[PDB]
Amino acid sequence: KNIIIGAMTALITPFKNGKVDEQSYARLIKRQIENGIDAVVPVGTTGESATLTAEEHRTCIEIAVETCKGTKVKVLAGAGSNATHEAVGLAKFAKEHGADGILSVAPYYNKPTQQGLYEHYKAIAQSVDIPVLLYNVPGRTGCEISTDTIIKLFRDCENIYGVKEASGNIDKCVDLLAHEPRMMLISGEDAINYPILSNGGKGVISVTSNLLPDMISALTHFALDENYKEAKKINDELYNINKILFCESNPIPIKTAMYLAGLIESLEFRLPLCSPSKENFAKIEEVMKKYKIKGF
Amino acid sequence: HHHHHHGSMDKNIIIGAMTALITPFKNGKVDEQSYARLIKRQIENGIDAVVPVGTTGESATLTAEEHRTCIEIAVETCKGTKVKVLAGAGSNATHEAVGLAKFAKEHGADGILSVAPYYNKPTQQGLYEHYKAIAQSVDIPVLLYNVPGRTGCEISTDTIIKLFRDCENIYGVKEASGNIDKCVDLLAHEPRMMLISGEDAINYPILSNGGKGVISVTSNLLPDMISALTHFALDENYKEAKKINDELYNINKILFCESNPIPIKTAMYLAGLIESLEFRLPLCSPSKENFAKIEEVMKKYKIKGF
Amino acid sequence: KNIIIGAMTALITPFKNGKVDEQSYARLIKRQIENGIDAVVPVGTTGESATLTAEEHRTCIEIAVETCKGTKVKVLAGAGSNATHEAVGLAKFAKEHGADGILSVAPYYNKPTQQGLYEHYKAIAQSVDIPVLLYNVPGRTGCEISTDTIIKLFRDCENIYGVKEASGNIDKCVDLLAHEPRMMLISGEDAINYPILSNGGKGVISVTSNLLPDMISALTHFALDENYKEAKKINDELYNINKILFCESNPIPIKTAMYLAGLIESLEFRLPLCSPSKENFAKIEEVMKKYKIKGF
Amino acid sequence: KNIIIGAMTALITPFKNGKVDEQSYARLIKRQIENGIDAVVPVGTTGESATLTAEEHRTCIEIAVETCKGTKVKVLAGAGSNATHEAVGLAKFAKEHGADGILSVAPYYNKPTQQGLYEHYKAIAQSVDIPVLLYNVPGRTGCEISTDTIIKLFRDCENIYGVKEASGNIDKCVDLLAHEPRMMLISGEDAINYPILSNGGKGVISVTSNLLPDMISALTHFALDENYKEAKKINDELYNINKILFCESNPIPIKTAMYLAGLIESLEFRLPLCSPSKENFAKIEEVMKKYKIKGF
Ligand SMILES: NCCCC[C@@](N)(CC[C@](N)(CCCCN)C(=O)O)C(=O)O
Ligand SMILES: NCCCC[C@@](N)(CC[C@](N)(CCCCN)C(=O)O)C(=O)O
Repeated sequence: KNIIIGAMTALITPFKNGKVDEQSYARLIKRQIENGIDAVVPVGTTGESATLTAEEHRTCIEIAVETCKGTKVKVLAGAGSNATHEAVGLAKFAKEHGADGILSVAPYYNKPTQQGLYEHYKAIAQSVDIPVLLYNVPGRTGCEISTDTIIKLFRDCENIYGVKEASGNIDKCVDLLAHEPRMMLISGEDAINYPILSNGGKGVISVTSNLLPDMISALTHFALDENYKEAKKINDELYNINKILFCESNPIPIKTAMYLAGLIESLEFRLPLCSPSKENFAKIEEVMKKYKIKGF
Repeated sequence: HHHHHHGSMDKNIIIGAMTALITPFKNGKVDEQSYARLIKRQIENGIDAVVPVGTTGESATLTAEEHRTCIEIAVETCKGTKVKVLAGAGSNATHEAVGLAKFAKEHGADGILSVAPYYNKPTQQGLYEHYKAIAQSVDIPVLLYNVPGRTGCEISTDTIIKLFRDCENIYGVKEASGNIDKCVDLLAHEPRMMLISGEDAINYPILSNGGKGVISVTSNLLPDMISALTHFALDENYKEAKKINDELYNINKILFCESNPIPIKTAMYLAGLIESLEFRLPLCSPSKENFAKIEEVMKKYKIKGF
Repeated sequence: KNIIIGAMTALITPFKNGKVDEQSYARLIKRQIENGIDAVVPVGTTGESATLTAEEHRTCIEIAVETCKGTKVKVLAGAGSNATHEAVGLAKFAKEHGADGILSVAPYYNKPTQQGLYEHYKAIAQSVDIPVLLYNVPGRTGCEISTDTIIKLFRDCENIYGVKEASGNIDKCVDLLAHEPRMMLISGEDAINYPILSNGGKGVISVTSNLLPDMISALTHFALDENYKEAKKINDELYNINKILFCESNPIPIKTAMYLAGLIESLEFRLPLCSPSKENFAKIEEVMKKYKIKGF
Repeated sequence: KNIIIGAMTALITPFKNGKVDEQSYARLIKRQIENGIDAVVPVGTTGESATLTAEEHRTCIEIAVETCKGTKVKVLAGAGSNATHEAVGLAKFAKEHGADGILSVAPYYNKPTQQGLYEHYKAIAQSVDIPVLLYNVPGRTGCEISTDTIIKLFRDCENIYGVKEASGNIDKCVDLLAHEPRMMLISGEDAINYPILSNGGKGVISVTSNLLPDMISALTHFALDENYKEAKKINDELYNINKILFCESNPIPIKTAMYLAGLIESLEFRLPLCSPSKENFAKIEEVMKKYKIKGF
């Protein structure tokens, strides 16, 4: 199985007067590349996929692809949808425009069954010839892709090689790798990056890496090298920032942090997302002071 | 300028018995003739409003144009009747929700249902700005829709009440949260709003506490019974409304043995009201067992034809 | 079926120098009797059953029975336990010492199965010849008596006549009365007293009635006569106090309120229960100022 | 800080004609000692603490202490209660009768506040001079000991040296050891034994070790010696039995499994606990066949 593993960053999408700041986007990706990241995930949840247009979604995948040219860094394009026909079209674009693989979030809102989830992902996997990573985040979607369903998709579909789990369920992470140790389990929750990696997980899709790419990449590579003592040391140091980056719904805190660090020019979201409370803004600023934030 | 005293300034409302319309498919396309036929069946069985392209209508898997087409069919079919059209117009992107509201307004809908943004989990402040933008975009009634099990977020009582008091067009909320405490909270602190049952099994408890209508899944199959229940309750004939609610519990529950609208479309097919049991992925046919369970609960109810 | 229904009070247990204030106990009960209450529940959750000795538990039931003699007010003695042998002994005491019935909470902590709950409650019901009201409160016990189990127990055991629900699950309350309308559904959550009664519930077991017995009494009796407009008005008026009385775990707020009203002489709990926060202490007092509190 | 760590067993309590089978109790403990176990926990949740009398509770601690005398295996006696006066009395007994330390579950059912939990545990720790391990299991108690409270108790009370966590919250376990790395985090959920140990947890209080003490022992010692690959190997191998041992509420499956393995004479519980369903009985049997069960 072709895989995409290692330290990965769920890229924020910087806005400038209600438009994608395409130049800042490429600059932010180069900063990720130059700080040891193994792959970038354009237009995921952290990238405000929901409020980007179809064309903007496609533009950011192209910017990510162009910027990682000449490096080893892969582009795991965000291509999920709660409509299978739409998710299939997004997978096909990502394949045809140079993405190395796709991240495909479990359908949100319409609550498909396990059978429907199976057919949803089978259709996506059959549409392309590049790796496909499932993404389970029941707190956001309202559904869950069961261990059995994930394992069936991994065994039945060539392209499906693992899952990004954001479910606060280390039991499930044992369950998955105990019954299908060949799959690539990817942490989708920064605070528990090390426990997932120490159980045989092979990478992270990180929010924190947007702000501290060197530390997340170092954490991941230590674990992948079975230096669990050094990996845990960074996970412990990062807990305070890992937690505060979710004091409000992601990506509200991480964008606040990127703005406070001078890495984006404006603290701009698209509704229904918004600036955090003044109190949480202040709390984010204070936590940041304990970490060394790389510039450009 | 903006002000905080809209609670008692005349609000156009859409209340009573309402149906979350299923969207029939035929060879992967919207069966538009069946759609209108189903709406006429609702009109002829005492329903007060229809909700095109909501959750039960598989809004998520319809194209933007199909979404718009079904609103137009709903509007056209309800012309000349007493039945209003509460068009599904929500989105988790505010830009998109605003455009959907504007379409519904410009194409004859009487109001819009606007579900809380799903998946991206806005804050209470974000939800406030989201609905303020929508309400300021059109001049037709806006019913908020809270269903946290599907969206991942909840519109708090405080936020709902703030929206009712701050925005002229926001007149109430459709609650699907299994939270009768919240329904007390809402109407005890802002009794002027229209609380709408979004959970068929608890239609009567919500109505008996001052709720003013239902947006029903069961009404797809049994429109006469849901409309009778609602009108009894609105007339304070709580004995007769509760009697129907209790009788409807078995079908009300089985219609969610799998994720709505999978069972209701199954039931509509078994009753001969739609010609094919067709969904759009990721939605699909139910299991055998649940198919049999739905068929078997249906045997207890008298299903009106066309 | 012999039943105990109507407006009922989960009595607080006042302490005085670490011992049960037996005179204040009787005085509080008389206050309930004189303000329209139909039954009292001695030594339930609100009475801090967990920290009373067997002798204090038994002493408090005797005080309730003695105080309601010659009145229309019944004693629904708290007699549950997570050990069936203990619950049987507790039921037998209440019967042999004049209680009109028993409330028996579902076993807490040890999480019996539905079969276990059935055998647990059958043993209790067969041990006595007085009514047995089940008590479902999953947030506290960690278990739930399913609708099927409650209905089976109601149909299989003569003396089991209903259930006190504290589960915030109005769907379940429809479920219960739609499929077994003969049972007595009792509200165990003050804020939703009216919704449960308006659906055919026949009483409440109230925390708020400790402080405002006349108001919970009028609410219940209005509703039982299908004067739903008057009952809903009191339920709506009571929401603020009904909610603040759970700003910390009951009975911490209600005992605080009883102390603030001068109805008990000490704000004394037994550990692990404790005084509320000073902030919540002030919040309870402010909510109370909006309500008409009867004296002795 | 005096500590009790390593591989520990929450001992089942076998019954014989409605009484504690005291001879089987000692033999089962002797089996644990002979398979590398570091300590035994008499009369915990798995030992049906809720339905034993005070004298049976006291008898089993004495049997545990006597049987581990002359060996290096310690006795961490179950001594919790939801009444602080009771929890102090049980702690005092355990010290006074030779236990090496006490496990004290968070008060169940009465839902103390964090302030109440602090005062509850402070009272327990001050009553004895032996180590005190907190036990957090919110699914059973209805309350949670917050990370702040655990750390505060650890820092303020000499005897409180850690916590046994049964909360399916690996985030909280990172939180605990990142902010207070000196405490002893003990796994209370067998399926996630390895992830908790690999993050710096120092032991387990196991249900599975009742049946497979050699495997749970090896798992813990592999991890404590930083052979994470071998510890993960047994954890993955043990998942099926770890999961099936909770298909019904613990200790219903483990006692069933011990009976099916011929390690106890009867499949006897105390109500409200009961035999499993025939289906789950069959499921436990089936899963067991894949594992090598040590005899006597
Ligand atoms: N990420 C780029 C496109 C965003 C589209 C959408 N906001 C909603 C997707 C949709 N299926 C659109 C249906 C249009 C009719 N309401 C949905 O709203 O569920 C999403 O995928 O979250
Ligand atoms: N209700 C009046 C007496 C209170 C008894 C007890 N505190 C403890 C009940 C008990 N079964 C006692 C077991 C003794 C061994 N720990 C329990 O704690 O589970 C409770 O039921 O909450």
